[PDB]
Amino acid sequence: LPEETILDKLPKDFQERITSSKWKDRVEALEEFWDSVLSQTKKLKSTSQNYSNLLGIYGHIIQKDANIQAVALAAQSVELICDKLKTPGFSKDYVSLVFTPLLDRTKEKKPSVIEAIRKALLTICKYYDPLASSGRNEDMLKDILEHMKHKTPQIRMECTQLFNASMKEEKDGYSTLQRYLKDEVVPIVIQIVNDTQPAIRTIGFESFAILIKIFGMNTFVKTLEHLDNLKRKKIEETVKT
Amino acid sequence: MREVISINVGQAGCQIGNACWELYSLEHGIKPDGHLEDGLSKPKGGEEGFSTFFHETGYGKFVPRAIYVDLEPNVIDEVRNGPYKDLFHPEQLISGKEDAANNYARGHYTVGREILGDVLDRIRKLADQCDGLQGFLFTHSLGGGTGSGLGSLLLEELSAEYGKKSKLEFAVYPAPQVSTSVVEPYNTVLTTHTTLEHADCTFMVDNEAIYDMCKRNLDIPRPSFANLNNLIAQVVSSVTASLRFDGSLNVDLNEFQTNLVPYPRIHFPLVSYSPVLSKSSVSEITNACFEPGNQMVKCDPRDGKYMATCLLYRGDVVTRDVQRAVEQVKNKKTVQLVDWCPTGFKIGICYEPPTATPNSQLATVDRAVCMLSNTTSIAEAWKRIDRKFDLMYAKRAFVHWYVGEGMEEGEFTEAREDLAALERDYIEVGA
Amino acid sequence: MREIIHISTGQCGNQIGAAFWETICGEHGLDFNGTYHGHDDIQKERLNVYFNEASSGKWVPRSINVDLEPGTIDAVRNSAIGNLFRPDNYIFGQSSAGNVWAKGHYTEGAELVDSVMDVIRREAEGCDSLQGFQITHSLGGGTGSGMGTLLISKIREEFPDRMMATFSVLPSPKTRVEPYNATLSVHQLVEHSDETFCIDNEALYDICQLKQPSYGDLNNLVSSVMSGVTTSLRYPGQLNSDLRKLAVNLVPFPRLHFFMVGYAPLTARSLTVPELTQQMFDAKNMMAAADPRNGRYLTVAAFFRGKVSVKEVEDEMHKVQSKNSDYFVEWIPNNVQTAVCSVAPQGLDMAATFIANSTSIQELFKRVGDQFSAMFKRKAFLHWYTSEGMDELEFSEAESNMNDLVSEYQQYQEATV
Ligand SMILES: Nc1nc2c(ncn2[C@@H]2O[C@H](COP(=O)(O)OP(=O)(O)OP(=O)(O)O)[C@@H](O)[C@H]2O)c(=O)[nH]1
Ligand SMILES: Nc1nc2c(ncn2[C@@H]2O[C@H](COP(=O)(O)OP(=O)(O)OP(=O)(O)O)[C@@H](O)[C@H]2O)c(=O)[nH]1
Ligand SMILES: [Mg+2]
Ligand SMILES: [Mg+2]
Repeated sequence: LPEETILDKLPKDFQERITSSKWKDRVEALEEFWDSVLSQTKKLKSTSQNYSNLLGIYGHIIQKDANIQAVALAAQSVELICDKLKTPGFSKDYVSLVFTPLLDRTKEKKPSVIEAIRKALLTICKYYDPLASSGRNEDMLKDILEHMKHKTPQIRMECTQLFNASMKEEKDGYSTLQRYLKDEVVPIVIQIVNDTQPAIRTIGFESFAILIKIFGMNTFVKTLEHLDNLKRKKIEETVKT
Repeated sequence: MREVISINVGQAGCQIGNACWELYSLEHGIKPDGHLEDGLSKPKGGEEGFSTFFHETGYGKFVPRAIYVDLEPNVIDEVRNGPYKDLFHPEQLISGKEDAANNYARGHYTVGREILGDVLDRIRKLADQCDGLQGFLFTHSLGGGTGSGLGSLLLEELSAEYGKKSKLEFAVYPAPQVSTSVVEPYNTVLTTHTTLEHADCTFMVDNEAIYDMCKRNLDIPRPSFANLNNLIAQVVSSVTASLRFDGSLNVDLNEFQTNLVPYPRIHFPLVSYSPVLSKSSVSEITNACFEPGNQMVKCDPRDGKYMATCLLYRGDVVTRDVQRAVEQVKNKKTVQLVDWCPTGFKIGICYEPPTATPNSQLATVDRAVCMLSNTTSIAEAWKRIDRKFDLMYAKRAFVHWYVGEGMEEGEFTEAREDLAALERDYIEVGA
Repeated sequence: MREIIHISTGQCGNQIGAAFWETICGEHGLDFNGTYHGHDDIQKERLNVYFNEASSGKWVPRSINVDLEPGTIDAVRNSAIGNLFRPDNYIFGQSSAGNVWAKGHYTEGAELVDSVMDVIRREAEGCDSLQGFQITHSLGGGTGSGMGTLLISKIREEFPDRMMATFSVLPSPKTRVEPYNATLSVHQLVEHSDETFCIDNEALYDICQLKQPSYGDLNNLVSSVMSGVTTSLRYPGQLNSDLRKLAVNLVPFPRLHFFMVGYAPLTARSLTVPELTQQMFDAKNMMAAADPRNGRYLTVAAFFRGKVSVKEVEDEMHKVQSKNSDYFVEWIPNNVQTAVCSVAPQGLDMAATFIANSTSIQELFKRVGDQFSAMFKRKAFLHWYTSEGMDELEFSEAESNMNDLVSEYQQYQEATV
């Protein structure tokens, strides 16, 4: 599988266009570069190729742009670059450029836009496990957890679901998860389980059910007894699933 | 002295509280200042049972042992600005910023849970000023959001922090003539469930009964809450009279339990009061307690069976006339008394005359009586609210408001199954 | 203090909003300079719900006027009511939504949202205890519909537990893309609105046609309603004092929160309570092209104003409920909440406002769905929408969603036991 370059294939006016006040310039600029290049890419070259600017641009669009179409495009491109560059190519320097913007823009509801954001988030987390036993990606873990306390209920849902995915897909130990457990994870999980909206309480039930499946039904017994009898029974029921 | 702390929750509890403490203050010769009326030296009640409800500061002022709690400042601001603004210490009146919006869930799980810290604190502060705290009087509505949600929440905590202390509940049962919400049957069933184990004695007050009493007896074509509360305060005053003055029965919050409840769950006495007359004899008022139009709950006392009874007389009363009146009820036979009740009716007299406030429509009477009877006919109150509950819940109407406020939908079922059990337990114990 | 933040979006929303503010100004005894000249205390009590006390003693509306085009906002500027409006509460772009939902929701409107959001954030900071928002707009246009529903969603993201009331004007067959804009907005309202007052522009026209009316004549009618609708919110008080208490009482199910509204008296000598009541429930007095008799009342919030006895009103409302018992569902005890307020409108003795959650409102949606499907099957005008960032499945979503709404309203129409 040959490796390609993409930085020498940008539109010569990309910088002026992408930074244009006209939405159409930004959308066309992204869509063009995607169709003519990123879409037809199978492998990338990390050698003597710096993606910082490009990813920084994307990351900026994802976080602050109002046109959700351009947001969906940037997230799709970031996901393309990351999956086709893999590791150690896509460095933590690149992760820090696009991870927080994506976590911030999980507020979106539009199916195609949030799907792009989820894919990007899952692809980066795939190559960088937030719960790594090395404890190298704890910064991302703090990021997810801090977002699971966000004022916006949509972000709490999307990030807690992302957190659950990290727990489920973890297959290399749970040492990083144990440290943040009683002092960070459980206090946040309890807030989710006790949320006003039932759609969010359900996600909480799943989280506690997973924590129970891992660390055992016993180690939380003092915590569970404080919940509502029905919230406790819900988790008890979810654990079976 | 054996102090009694009076807690009021929600608009109904607080407005009834205003009518009660206005009357209490008059019956003990205390002005809205907290000071004694001109030329009194000491308040009328004590030295005896006056200290039970009031606190003597030391500089000539008397303060009600009361706590007002609401999740909106509106009702309590009327107290803070009214003529009785100085009666209660400002710390005794607690208000939030946003109410429970006719929703038991945000009174129990959401907003009512924000103020809970403050309330329990003031209660502890008031309880620490007591040489021998006797218990609590809990006054609230079961139809509101704060009365129901924060109320039951408060009873739950009170049972925890004060396990050895008794709690008498005054619950305002909802009526359609003066309803403020469509989901009142939901709140009522939920409150009954979560307070069925955190109350030693519960005195139900059907607003439909009080409304009809004001309409029939006092001849008011459309009674306001003020009319209702004036009558209610007259009843509550009569009940607490033995505690606040010299009585021979129910002179203790614990004697209500002892004399009325056989089993813990069966703690819902039917209250009767007589006479109820507008400004415009013992035998007669005693017989009136056993007739349909003199109860605090819409029902026919002639139906169902009596399990226990406490006739509390007030004012100009001589033991001969009451001994006659009581045996008159037994002998000619309104019994209708369960075969397993040993001693039948218990009598109590408080020679202090009953009082009516000038700013009301009630006539001052020489003597009055109040009967507290644990009868099965009160199950009608739960049956009527049960049909209301079932009709709506069969379609899960308005439930998304509760489930959307942190409550699990299962509690609707558990609460309804519990009330169905309470109904069965009542018709079953009358057997 | 339970403040409410008003938002006027679009030409319609800004002209109806203006008429509204201009109306309630008088009922609270306020000059158009903000100074209070009322002769009652009731007018001053719940005054801070809609108005902000400027240090000068004057009272300024808590209104935010938003329009992608500077046209109508400039008309409101140099108007009578334009004097007490806060200058920096005027938000406006240079472009226009061109009467297409897409330009308001994704494109040009999406670029102006953050500028208005700053102002509502500043307003919300100056609230003792903000209860919610109220929005005036047309569902037929591009700005009011598209940007309005965008603003609603973005408002809920930042204020999740604050109430969301909406005054939405539905278009009548009388500008060829209104079924598109309307259906796409209804899909947003059902998801992100707590309370929606449906003001069919056909019903307003029909009623004014009092003996062809202009938009101004329609606006007075709308303004009169909104004044009546918000009587519980602006005066103390017992029934439905909050937007929240009202929602709990009017909304049995989450996506059934679209209310019909009736008002009386209209006409062109003084009325009796029975006449005021019978006129109110009349189909000729409904502000929506739909006969309530073709459906059932799930809930009702009747508001009476002026010199009337509480008893006479309750006795009459009860009599109507008993007589017309078939037009009320039996599985909701005490559907109808009846309130009374001493403060009358101006210049009237007494008046009655009628908020209903009737199932017959399905006729409104069912009508638009037919016009929507008529165009959509031909794929008409789609270019003007998909060129902005929309997809066809978004149209099909809104269509089938509004279809489910009709099915739902119809489902409880027939509910038994
Ligand atoms: N007897 C009597 N009943 C009242 C009074 N005020 C309200 N109620 C009843 O109480 C029920 C509603 O509850 P609220 O009194 O508003 O109590 P709340 O907890 O403050 O209700 P929220 O608005 O949710 O805070 C209604 O069914 C009324 O019939 C009153 O002053 N006297
Ligand atoms: N009742 C009433 N309806 C109005 C009024 N003005 C506009 N409309 C309705 O609004 C619909 C179109 O939206 P508009 O309010 O005109 O304008 P917009 O929604 O802001 O869209 P833009 O053109 O981008 O500004 C029309 O179908 C009208 O029926 C009004 O003053 N009163
Ligand atoms: Mg209240
Ligand atoms: Mg316009």
